[PDB]
Amino acid sequence: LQLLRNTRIFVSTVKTGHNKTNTQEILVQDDISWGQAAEWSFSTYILPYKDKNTSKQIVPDYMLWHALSSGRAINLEGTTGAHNNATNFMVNFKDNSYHELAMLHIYILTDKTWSYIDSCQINQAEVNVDIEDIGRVTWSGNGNQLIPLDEQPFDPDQIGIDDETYMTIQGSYIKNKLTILKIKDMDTNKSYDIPITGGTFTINNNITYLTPNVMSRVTIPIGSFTGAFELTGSLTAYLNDKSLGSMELYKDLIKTLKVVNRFEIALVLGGEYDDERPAAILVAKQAHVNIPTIETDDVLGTSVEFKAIPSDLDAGDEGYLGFSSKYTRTTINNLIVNGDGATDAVTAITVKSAGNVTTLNRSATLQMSVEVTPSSARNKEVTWAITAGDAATINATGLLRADASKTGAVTVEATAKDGSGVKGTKVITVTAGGENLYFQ
Amino acid sequence: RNTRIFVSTVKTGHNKTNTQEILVQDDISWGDSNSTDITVNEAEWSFSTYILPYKDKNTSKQIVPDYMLWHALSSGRAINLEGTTGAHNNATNFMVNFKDNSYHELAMLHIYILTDKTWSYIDSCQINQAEVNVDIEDIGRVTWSGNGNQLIPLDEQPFDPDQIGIDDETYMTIQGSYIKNKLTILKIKDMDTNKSYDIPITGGTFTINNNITYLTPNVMSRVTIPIGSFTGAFELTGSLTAYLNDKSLGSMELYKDLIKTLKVVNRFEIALVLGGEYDDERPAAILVAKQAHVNIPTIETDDVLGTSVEFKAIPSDLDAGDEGYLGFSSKYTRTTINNLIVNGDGATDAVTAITVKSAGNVTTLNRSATLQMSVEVTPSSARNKEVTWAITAGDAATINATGLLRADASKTTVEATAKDGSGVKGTKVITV
Ligand SMILES: [Cl-]
Ligand SMILES: [Cl-]
Ligand SMILES: [Cl-]
Ligand SMILES: [Cl-]
Ligand SMILES: [Cl-]
Repeated sequence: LQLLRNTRIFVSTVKTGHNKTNTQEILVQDDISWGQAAEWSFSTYILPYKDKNTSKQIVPDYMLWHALSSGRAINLEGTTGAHNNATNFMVNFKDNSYHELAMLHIYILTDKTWSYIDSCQINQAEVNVDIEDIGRVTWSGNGNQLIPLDEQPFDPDQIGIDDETYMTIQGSYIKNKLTILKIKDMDTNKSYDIPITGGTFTINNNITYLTPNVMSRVTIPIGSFTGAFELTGSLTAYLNDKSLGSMELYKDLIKTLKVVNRFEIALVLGGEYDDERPAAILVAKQAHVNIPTIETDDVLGTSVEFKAIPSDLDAGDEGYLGFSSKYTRTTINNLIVNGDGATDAVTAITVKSAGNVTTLNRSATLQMSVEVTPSSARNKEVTWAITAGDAATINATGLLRADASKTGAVTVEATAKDGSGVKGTKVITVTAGGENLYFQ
Repeated sequence: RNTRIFVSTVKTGHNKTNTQEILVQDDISWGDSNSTDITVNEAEWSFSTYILPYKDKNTSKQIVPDYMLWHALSSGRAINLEGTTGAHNNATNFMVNFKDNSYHELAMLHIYILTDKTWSYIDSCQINQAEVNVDIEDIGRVTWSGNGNQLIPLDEQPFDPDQIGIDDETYMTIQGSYIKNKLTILKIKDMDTNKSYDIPITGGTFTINNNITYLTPNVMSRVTIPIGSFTGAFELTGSLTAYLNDKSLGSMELYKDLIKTLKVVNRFEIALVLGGEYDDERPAAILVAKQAHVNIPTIETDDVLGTSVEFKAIPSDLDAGDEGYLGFSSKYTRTTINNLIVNGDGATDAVTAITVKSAGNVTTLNRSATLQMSVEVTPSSARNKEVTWAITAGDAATINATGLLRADASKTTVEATAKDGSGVKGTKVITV
């Protein structure tokens, strides 16, 4: 028996001196449970919008995203935890190696009565990717204790969401009923866009609470400790020739999965388009992906299980998130490549030769160069290789040297150094040359 | 929490006939899920259960452990499982129809709540709505929503919950009664053409809504108003997601023919079969709507994500209460599902084949001579074996209401169609 009451939830980093910097209202759904270590749970939606004061992309529950991801104090202008800019609101786990993550106090106003949960830790965020309910997040955690309050700890109307912001938030839902699991083998650069109809992904901190009231002579400086950071997903896809685009894509994906288990993935809630639209993205640069029944095409769709893995034990790079009300294919690609929608990734490389010559005599040298698109790209540097032929070699600085005796076509390849995997090529043919050579 | 919910038609004299335990899935809210509106302006409950059909030990009849909710949703009369309306059953299936729902107030229930050794009850409840889940991974979940007059705490137990409630033997039977086959089929049929299609459903819901309006209480009437609420328009609708392509239906012919029929046909006889249909006895829950409006707008456009299917069941006439009906069983087959669709009961045999006969087996009717035509209807157990008579691809023959056949003036095939509603036909070719 759950009595449904008019409830308002607020989270704070403080117990006194509450203001709009350290406290925020949380727009919880009808499913909200708490009791008594105290345990709590509630849901919200990923609702990205333009903050009026800063003009930056934000979510109305950013303090929860921060507390899930970091042990430091909030700094939206930084590069870790919850952080943002005019292109997107971001979250990363690079600053999560702490016994205790950033502490929150959950204030509950219900039927003119106040209470609060003192000293909370956000253990888990489960994100829904069901096409009919995209971006629902179920938050769960614990608190040291639930305490009734005799009066208002602060003015909820002042501290809470104002009418103007509430209306903006209500129009910020990810409404496009589509999710795409983008999967890329970084060794071959083979990519696939898998439509997702069902499932969830979970960010779990595996927190262990210490049994309180166990008398210690010297106070134990933590009330709990984080466990292994786990970023996983259990999805359902509609995988076949039609859904991927062609029978060759589908056959190539089956071939790839037989020999490749590690991929760079991106789960795009709301899909990706060339015009500015809302989306929430989860990126895992090195994920273990399992699609066992790929060759079985059935009405239940196909199971896709993933486990994001860090590069090193405590790198905190298992994955990261990006949310915006105005994402595009371009800024989603930026997020996937660089970790930020605002940081331009390389999109195209045109290889050029000195004088636009397509031939080169034996023993001569030819300087190659690149025209990298877009010019706003963060890192425009390239690596140089010969991918076809043997009549020339190339320097690390793109100086092509024709062999002194060999002849033939060579394919010069420039590859982006920024993680995009973008390549550009030029064919140069080494020619014999008119030099009057003689037998000595 | 360890909450136990019971529903009853009475406030005293509780027994196993008038009271039953309800196996609620996860809490009963009391604020919730589209309940009643309140007229003459100057409370809501909600919980979920599963459709769990099983054989009752005492009667050997098919039943569900929440039959009193199905009865209260569908009827204003007292419960009578041996009847033909509301919640009713037999050895083949548990059924629900809406033929006895033309009442201001439907059958009242009292919801008793035992939670942490503390009792309370919601006095005088109306079931406004039942929303049934057709998601392949959670088939047959029902979300019930309604209103009551007030929630009242109780100082002592109103009855012994262990005697009134579900016993260990029945509980175990119920726990093995889930519709486990992850498949749903929306069977649609154009009754004019007899063209039928089995559309696989992967998601959605159907809703049975009573549109109840509660009267604002504590309103001074000189003569007491004898109702506290009134039912509105009975609405049976669904919003589904179908897997509709060349391979899902069975062939590209079927898919192309379904697109054709939808462009010119809006009204169909539909059956939503939760759990699928097979030739061996298996559990299933079926919703039938004999006169439904069906809309699949993106049938062509959609290729492989999912196709929206919206339907609205419509009665045959005013106050008929025949918008649709339900049938549940732990042992349904395609044969007894077909009986439910045709006759409203899995136990009532529908016609499956008709062989057209003559006086003997004579085909030599040459000119202006009378010949009595007859039928051999299969199965012999069919309830209604009556047939209508017509002339299909006929040159100069005449047919009456009975089986009499004659061709006048030496001018130079006969078809029997079941009255039953099955649409089964049989023919015979005559010489002339
Ligand atoms: Cl800090
Ligand atoms: Cl972090
Ligand atoms: Cl936390
Ligand atoms: Cl040249
Ligand atoms: Cl030369």
